Amino acid sequence: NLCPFGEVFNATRFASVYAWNRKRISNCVADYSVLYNSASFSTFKCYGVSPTKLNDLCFTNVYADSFVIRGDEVRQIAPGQTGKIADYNYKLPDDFTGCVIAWNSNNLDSKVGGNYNYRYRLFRKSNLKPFERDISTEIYQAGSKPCNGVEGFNCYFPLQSYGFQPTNGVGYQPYRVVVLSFEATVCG
Amino acid sequence: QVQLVQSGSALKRPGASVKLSCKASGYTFINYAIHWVRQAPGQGLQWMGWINPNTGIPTYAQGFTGRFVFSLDTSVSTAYLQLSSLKIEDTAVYYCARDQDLYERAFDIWGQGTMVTVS
Amino acid sequence: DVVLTQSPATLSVSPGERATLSCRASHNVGTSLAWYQQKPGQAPRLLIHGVSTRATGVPARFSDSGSGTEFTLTISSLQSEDLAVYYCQQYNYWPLTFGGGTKVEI
Ligand SMILES: *[C@@H]1O[C@H](CO)[C@@H](O[C@@H]2O[C@H](CO)[C@@H](O[C@@H]3O[C@H](CO)[C@@H](O)[C@H](O)[C@@H]3O)[C@H](O)[C@H]2NC(C)=O)[C@H](O)[C@H]1NC(C)=O
Repeated sequence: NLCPFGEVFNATRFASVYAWNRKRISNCVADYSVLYNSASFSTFKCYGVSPTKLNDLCFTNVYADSFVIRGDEVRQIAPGQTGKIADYNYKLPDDFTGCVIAWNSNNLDSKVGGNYNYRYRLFRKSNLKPFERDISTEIYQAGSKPCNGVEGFNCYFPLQSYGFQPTNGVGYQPYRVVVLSFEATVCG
Repeated sequence: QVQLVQSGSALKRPGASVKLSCKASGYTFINYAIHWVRQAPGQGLQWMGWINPNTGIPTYAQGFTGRFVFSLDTSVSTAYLQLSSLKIEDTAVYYCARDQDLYERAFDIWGQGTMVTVS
Repeated sequence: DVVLTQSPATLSVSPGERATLSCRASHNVGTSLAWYQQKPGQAPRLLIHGVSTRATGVPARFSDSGSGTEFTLTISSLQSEDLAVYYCQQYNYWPLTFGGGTKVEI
């Protein structure tokens, strides 16, 4: 009973970072050495567990969270970081076990003219709690007289669309991030 | 008319190489990806892989690694395929296909197929 | 890979009755499954992209249904020009995987 890591890492359409996907991985046998010895991922930094001993442990529940961010923003997918992704889209706790997989996907998510399919939350009243998502689309501050459901001057739409083009430099190129989160049902 | 025009047939010896072109006319070539599908005679369709026109990176399936190499020329708007080191069990029809969308990979416009007969 | 199984391998229906072509997927491919039509000798021809969208130039008798791991292609009234081998293709997961095909016969 292999764990379905092949339908988290192979999916054609990943989700946006504001509505990041989440998959329960449970009651299966997980092979993590085939992900370490893959030579495809730019980032496989692991926190709270070492990746070479990952194939021996047993976990209770395993979450696989998948989203697409910018290339200059994979440093914000880390415990205790600050940015516009870790504040408003996807916050990881400080006591975080499990780990983060990122690889370059300019081959898959870049369209000539602008791939405005992935959106990141830009404006939200407070910072996010860890492992919390905010899929609601409501207008920002209204420091003056209220927006009344209408955009414009001094009333801002929260969601900003990523623009991915194949001519962008490495840092504006889209990256596909998978965040494994561990604790027994999932063994090696 | 939107089209994908392929080359003619082939008759090669085992160990030889054949160069199949797939020329795209009627649409902007860089905007849409090109997928290669192989169909053996009396057998189902079997995906080989794809190549990106605006990035140039080829991707291969599980079995079509090594001998099969994709390439393209952007200016004349065509895509190629190297069948290096032909073996006897490569007698098949080789299609090139066009992608409907970036995330809707349904092959809306196909080629005509090049019957690569090897013996 | 996502093994897509089509049952039956061939089906025989009279010219005018409903023909249902099942394509069962190994994993949940969502609603991302295309249906092709390879008439004998010609290139395959796309019929339905995902369960709503039909192609350009396709007759309106072809209808898709199902989502997840169970997909049926339903031809309403069979003509004499719809005798081909119908392949289902998932595109939810890389690599893109085809089915075995279903030889429709009168
Ligand atoms: C997601 O993508 C990966 C990589 O393309 C897929 O991994 C591949 O999985 C297949 C079957 O699970 C492996 O085939 C096996 O190969 C061994 C050794 O050749 C053979 O003994 C078996 O009988 C079987 O044919 C394949 O090697 C493997 N490739 C890699 C690079 O790991 C995975 O299946 C994909 N998942 C989904 C859901 O599409």
